[PDB]
Amino acid sequence: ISRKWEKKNKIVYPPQLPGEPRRPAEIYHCRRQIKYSKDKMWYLAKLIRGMSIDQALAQLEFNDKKGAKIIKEVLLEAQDMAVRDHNVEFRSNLYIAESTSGRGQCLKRIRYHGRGRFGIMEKVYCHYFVKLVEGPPPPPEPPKTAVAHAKEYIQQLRSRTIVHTL
Amino acid sequence: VKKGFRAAFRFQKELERQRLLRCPPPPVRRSEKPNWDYHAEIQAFGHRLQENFSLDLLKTAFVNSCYIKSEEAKRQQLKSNQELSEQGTSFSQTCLTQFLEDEYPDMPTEGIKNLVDFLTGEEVVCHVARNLAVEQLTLSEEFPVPPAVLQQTFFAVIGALLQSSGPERTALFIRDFLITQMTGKELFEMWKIINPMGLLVEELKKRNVSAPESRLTRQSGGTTALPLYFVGLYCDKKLIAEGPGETVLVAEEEAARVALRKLYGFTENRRPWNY
Amino acid sequence: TARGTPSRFLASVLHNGLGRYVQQLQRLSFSVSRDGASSRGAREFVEREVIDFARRNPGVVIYVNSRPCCVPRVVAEYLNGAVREESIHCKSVEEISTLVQKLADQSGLDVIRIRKPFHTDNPSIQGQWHPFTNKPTTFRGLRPREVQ
Amino acid sequence: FAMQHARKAGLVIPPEKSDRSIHLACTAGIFDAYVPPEGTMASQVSIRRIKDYDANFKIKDFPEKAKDIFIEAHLCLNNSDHDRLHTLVTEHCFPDMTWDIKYKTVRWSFVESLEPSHVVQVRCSSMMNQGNVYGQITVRMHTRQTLAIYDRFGRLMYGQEDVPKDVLEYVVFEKQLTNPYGSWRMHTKIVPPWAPPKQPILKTVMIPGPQLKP
Amino acid sequence: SGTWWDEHLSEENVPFIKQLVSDEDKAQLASKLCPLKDEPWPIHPWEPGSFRVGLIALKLGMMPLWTKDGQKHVVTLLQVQDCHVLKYTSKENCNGKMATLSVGGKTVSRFRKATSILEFYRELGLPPKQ
Amino acid sequence: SPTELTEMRNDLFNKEKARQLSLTPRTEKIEVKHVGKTDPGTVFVMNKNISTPYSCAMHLSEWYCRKSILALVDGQPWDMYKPLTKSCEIKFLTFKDCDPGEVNKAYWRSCAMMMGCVIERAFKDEYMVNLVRAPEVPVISGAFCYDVVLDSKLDEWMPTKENLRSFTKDAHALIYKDLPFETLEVEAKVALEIFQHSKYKVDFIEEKASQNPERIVKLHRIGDFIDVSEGPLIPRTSICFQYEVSAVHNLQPTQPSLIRRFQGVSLPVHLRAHFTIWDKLLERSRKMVTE
Amino acid sequence: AAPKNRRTIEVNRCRRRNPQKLIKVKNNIDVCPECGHLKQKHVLCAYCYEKVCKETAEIRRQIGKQEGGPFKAPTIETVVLYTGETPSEQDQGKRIIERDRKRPSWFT
Amino acid sequence: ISHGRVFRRMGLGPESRIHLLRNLLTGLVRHERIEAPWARVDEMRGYAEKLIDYGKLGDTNERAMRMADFWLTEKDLIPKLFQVLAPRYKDQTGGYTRMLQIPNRSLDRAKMAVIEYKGNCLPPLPLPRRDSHLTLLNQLLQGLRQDLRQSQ
RNA sequence: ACUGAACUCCUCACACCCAAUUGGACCAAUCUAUCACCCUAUAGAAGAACUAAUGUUAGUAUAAGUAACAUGAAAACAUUCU
Ligand SMILES: [Mg+2]
Ligand SMILES: [Mg+2]
Ligand SMILES: [Mg+2]
Ligand SMILES: [Mg+2]
Ligand SMILES: [Mg+2]
Ligand SMILES: [Mg+2]
Ligand SMILES: [Mg+2]
Ligand SMILES: [Mg+2]
Ligand SMILES: [Mg+2]
Ligand SMILES: [Mg+2]
Ligand SMILES: [Mg+2]
Ligand SMILES: [Mg+2]
Ligand SMILES: [Mg+2]
Ligand SMILES: [Zn+2]
Repeated sequence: ISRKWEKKNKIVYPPQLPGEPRRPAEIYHCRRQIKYSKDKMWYLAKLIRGMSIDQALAQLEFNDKKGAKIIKEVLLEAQDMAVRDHNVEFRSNLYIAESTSGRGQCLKRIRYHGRGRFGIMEKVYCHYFVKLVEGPPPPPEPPKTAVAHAKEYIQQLRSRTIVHTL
Repeated sequence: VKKGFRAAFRFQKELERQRLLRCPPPPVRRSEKPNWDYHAEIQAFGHRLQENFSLDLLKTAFVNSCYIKSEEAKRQQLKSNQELSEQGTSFSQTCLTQFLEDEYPDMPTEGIKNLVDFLTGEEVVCHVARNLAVEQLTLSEEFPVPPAVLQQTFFAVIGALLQSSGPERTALFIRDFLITQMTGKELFEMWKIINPMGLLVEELKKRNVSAPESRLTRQSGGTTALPLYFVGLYCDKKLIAEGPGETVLVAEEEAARVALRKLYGFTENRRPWNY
Repeated sequence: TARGTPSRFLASVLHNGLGRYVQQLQRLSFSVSRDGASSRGAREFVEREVIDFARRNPGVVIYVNSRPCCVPRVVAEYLNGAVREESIHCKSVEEISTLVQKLADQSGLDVIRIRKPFHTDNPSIQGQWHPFTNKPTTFRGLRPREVQ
Repeated sequence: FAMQHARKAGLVIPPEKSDRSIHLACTAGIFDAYVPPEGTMASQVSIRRIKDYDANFKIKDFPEKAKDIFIEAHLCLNNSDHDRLHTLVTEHCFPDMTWDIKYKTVRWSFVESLEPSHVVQVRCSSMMNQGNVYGQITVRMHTRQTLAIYDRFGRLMYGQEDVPKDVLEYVVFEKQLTNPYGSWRMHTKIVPPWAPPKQPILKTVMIPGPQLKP
Repeated sequence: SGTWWDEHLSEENVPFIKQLVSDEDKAQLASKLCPLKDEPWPIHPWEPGSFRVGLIALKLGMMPLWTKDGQKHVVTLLQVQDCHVLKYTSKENCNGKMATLSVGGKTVSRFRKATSILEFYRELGLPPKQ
Repeated sequence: SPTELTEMRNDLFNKEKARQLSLTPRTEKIEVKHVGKTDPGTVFVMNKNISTPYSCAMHLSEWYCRKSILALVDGQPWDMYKPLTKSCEIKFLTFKDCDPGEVNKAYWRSCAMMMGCVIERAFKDEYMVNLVRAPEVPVISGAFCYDVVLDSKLDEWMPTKENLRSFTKDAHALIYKDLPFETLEVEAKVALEIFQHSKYKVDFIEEKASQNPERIVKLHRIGDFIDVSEGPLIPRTSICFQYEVSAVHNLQPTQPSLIRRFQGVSLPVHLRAHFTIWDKLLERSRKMVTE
Repeated sequence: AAPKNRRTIEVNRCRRRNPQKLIKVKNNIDVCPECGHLKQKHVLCAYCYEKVCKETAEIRRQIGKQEGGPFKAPTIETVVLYTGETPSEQDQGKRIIERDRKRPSWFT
Repeated sequence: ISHGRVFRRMGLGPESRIHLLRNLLTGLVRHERIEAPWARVDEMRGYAEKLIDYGKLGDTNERAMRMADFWLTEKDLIPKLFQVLAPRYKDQTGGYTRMLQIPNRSLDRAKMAVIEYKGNCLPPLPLPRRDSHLTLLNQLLQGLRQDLRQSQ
């Protein structure tokens, strides 16, 4: 097995100078051996990635699913964690950056089919990972406009050159 | 475990290689790295670029004033290179201006000196010196060394070379190396300009001719999003330059640039530098 | 493979051709040992040719470690700092001499595919071709089928 | 709930009886706290009782080593040298000193000492402590120091390294006399109420009220 | 976000919105009853090969029919509520085989419509259509 | 120059506020208690001159930060970016409450504020502007007004529809930048030195200084533009969704001092309007206000 | 029927990542003024609904012990009474039940 | 295909659908409140409406007596029906019940809805209240109402 | 007259394009003998090398998150109802 995700919180950056950019404090948290399929909550992870936490609390708790109850209790327990012993000023002015899922220690059993044949039934356990970062969330990159289309094509016609020649 | 340790040995070399690529350490001076002798390196370096003179003049050039501050600081807890760099950059400026104006009498003193300031700049001089291993011999406080400090050490070597060999050998050195970097870039790549047609009409009045007029000679794709115009500048119904461009304005200023090159004699088809 | 390997346009280090030529090999660092049967080629090479190699090339600097090593190595860095190590394990003195000679000959840039076998700094004389080089103009500057 | 859960779970065990006993190096708590003001015979007996266990013992020079141990023990917190701090600091004083500083560094410089550190009283243990005895000393300290704690990401939690500020503390030391290798080590602080509070934290906080159910 | 009109107003104001908007529709329809009092376009008589604009109606059911000979004929009903004209084109902005007009169906609520389509009806003068 | 005059005001406003938070001590603390039907019992340990109610709401939940427009400090409104200077009771309120009238009045002043900003910045640059104030009107007025006086050469001329549409798209651009209302408490001697030129702002400041016993007056800045307001204002510009000028009218003492006054209508994002109900509100605002 | 080639990961990845298989974010949430938490618009406040449900169960507990068994439902109205209240002249004829608590403000 | 069909399917036939519905409103009449799936109660509304509508006729109507005798098997609420619920709405004609959606059930995540007769005795639910009239939009709508009243 | 090859010529280097089958020049990893000592040399020995047997064992994908499975209803969760 591997448990590096807990060790990611143990790092300590050196002291920062007065005249330098304020760093956004990151923080990690996860839950282990949940009873839910890896690909199922990965949809939920695809929803929340790229928004605010309190706005994210609204979506999943109304989402009629079992995983949401499992990945909400990991969220606000990371919220009060980050403020109590990681020096986070606002419990709301932060944004999740990396939310993923992964397989866990599975368990194999037998399902009884007809005519004596057997089917190996795999029970699914998973590990859910979440990363938090302070500051407001970044805005979504809007679709590239016609000016971006035009300039990129003119840059292509300007960047090209003769080939197989002097 | 299956027997054998040869495979496990080379695997550790592969592990540390990946650990190097993942989290490489910061770079350091070659003096800090092993297999280094100071006196033998400047001597071997002097033979590389074909120069021979006293080590007292060499060491005084490579030594900076900043390292002396850290040297005496660590001593509590010798000779700078200001004079050598001063005479070095002084002779370089006069010598570069000499060969350039002898080859191009039409270039004015303003633009010809900006080119000399560019070749003697930081990005050009340090790039030549970085690719000549001057960074390994120079010693300072912080690493990577600043460009201004490395620039001072380069001209300091020119100063020590001037005092020992002479102007003719120092002339051959700065002439050969620096001009070869100038071969690539044309005039208005390093020497940017504003109002080229305004400067053109100013120069043409010095040369005693009339005010030219810009006229599109050929056209293509005008209404299309890819306009194309061949603008030519004529005076007394006689042409001097023709310049393409996106729009009429881009073709006009380009045609003004084309005349400025041939007026000062910096055409791409001019006589290369002899040796 | 060309596509799997990177590539480059041909170029020399700071235009070493026009001006005074400089041997672009900066340093050689030999790693030999007082023992190990594989080091017979390197040690005998150190005896005979490394002396004459230094007399032939005063510019290049040479270092020899002479420490315990199961395999001898030879490290070579150039003016640009490009380090290139090659294994001289179980090699004859004649091969090592030709190997060190070509190392002295080559420059400090990684051996990869070349996009083309030459490089021209001023390729254009008489003006490079544009579509309007080989066609005439029109009286009064008129496009086809245009009155004024 | 430990005994009740052991009953209901069924993890019955006998009492752990063994010839071995857990040997300590510091008594938990204190014997007598000096009630400070708003600003004796037992002391001399406790002083000379320490001399009966170690005749080569002085009082006039103790405040010197007390301040010497003070600045170097806190310099070890900056360097995070736990090995030296353990031999210089008791096992009751270690958690309260080194627990909350996890996930953060610390900076502590000593400017000077306005007033000299002065012994306040000396107290001593009885014989009924695992067949051992432990003495204690109290020392007032009035100096000026700087404090600046940076979190995991290197931003100051509070305090500035440049400005010092006056401070008053009543340090408590203790030593194991049964063995000879025992040495004086910081034990606890009296932290009286009448003393003023330290500087607040630049960051703002809240509290969650009583979570009222339906 | 996305919301609707009925959310953010009081219960006493909802009937005010209903009767006012309905009276606006009746006022717009009542004004456009007589186009002759306004300016009409030039009228021309029918010629061979010409055509006539159709219309839109509303089917409300079916019923039977009988003739003078007693023979039965099933027949539908098609009702026309408002059916106003909406646009005119030339056979040369359209560049088609023939010029085109536009015709509307029945009036519906002005609330469930698009802004670009709604302002088109405002300058037109009539209420929206199906 | 009118442009250099604007940066001159902004510089002095930076001089004034810099004196304020530099004068107040450092590491100050105050215990502000929360009051309201929602989440009572909480008390926040906040700063005296750098903390704000918007920061307090962000500790609690961003849902209030998006919904909070003002706050009640001991029974009187408060601007979301103005720092509370003592321990007190705090309660945030929104548009949908039992008595949101004070929030509307702040919006009435807010929408009345930057209407004066865009019109006097839009000016056709040689013309001058000698704006007077943003007159206070009740909620039943149906439109926010802003009085102004103008040169005499264009006295007979009134702005056309295309001139109105120009101001609307400009105002739509201002809100898109999400300008926050930076407020400040200043002295009458200070505020008169900012608006020493425009006489109509001079005597308006003496009027406020006369109404105030201590003569202290509050000030609100719209980016480069600055203006006085009687009551608090909304936190951000972006929360007003649709915003446009209705008409213009010009009041009988015209020749001694022309009284022009524009008129518009708008509403927040929390309750957006439909095209139809929005249209009947336009022709309501196009009419004249009696006052 | 049976497969014939292993579905690659890139085509498997594209199938499960298309927008319809993903859940659609909804801008249809607002704060409940009564409880302070969130609630869908067409749905009632879950907190206050649980408050009403559990209290009504306790009122159902009260009439149960009073009636004392099944098939004891009377044929008259009923009115709840809390501490600090007496029967009014209107509900004097209506059935009344005692209860030990304070009058909630949300309840009329 | 289905077009214009007002009824929907509940379970294992006509025998099943009304019988479980019958047990549902049978419990509604005694509690005057019930929580249940949305589609089930959506059908029960029309049944409860016609039930009390004919309950106004009184116990003298032998027809309605046999009907309520069938609808209710406990037999105790039928006297309660004619004597309590019918006088409760003898003046009120239509719209007897209020129906709002509630959150889903715990385990199966099925949509649920609550029913209750108006003027009930037990405490009400937190219904969705319309926004206050003191809002600016309501005041603007209140504004021109006087303008039109002043003009006309 | 042109286009046009691993044919031919040209600068340099050449043992470096046939199935089965035969002969040769080298060699990975391993143990031992002896050197060596950030991993190698000279010899011998062998359970001495796997892109393939509807191969064996184990792990994980594809089919697929598909086929398939489940709790009569109400509520005080006491009881009542189908
Ligand atoms: Mg299988
Ligand atoms: Mg069914
Ligand atoms: Mg050959
Ligand atoms: Mg064959
Ligand atoms: Mg080998
Ligand atoms: Mg084998
Ligand atoms: Mg294998
Ligand atoms: Mg098979
Ligand atoms: Mg097959
Ligand atoms: Mg196989
Ligand atoms: Mg399928
Ligand atoms: Mg099925
Ligand atoms: Mg079944
Ligand atoms: Zn609520």
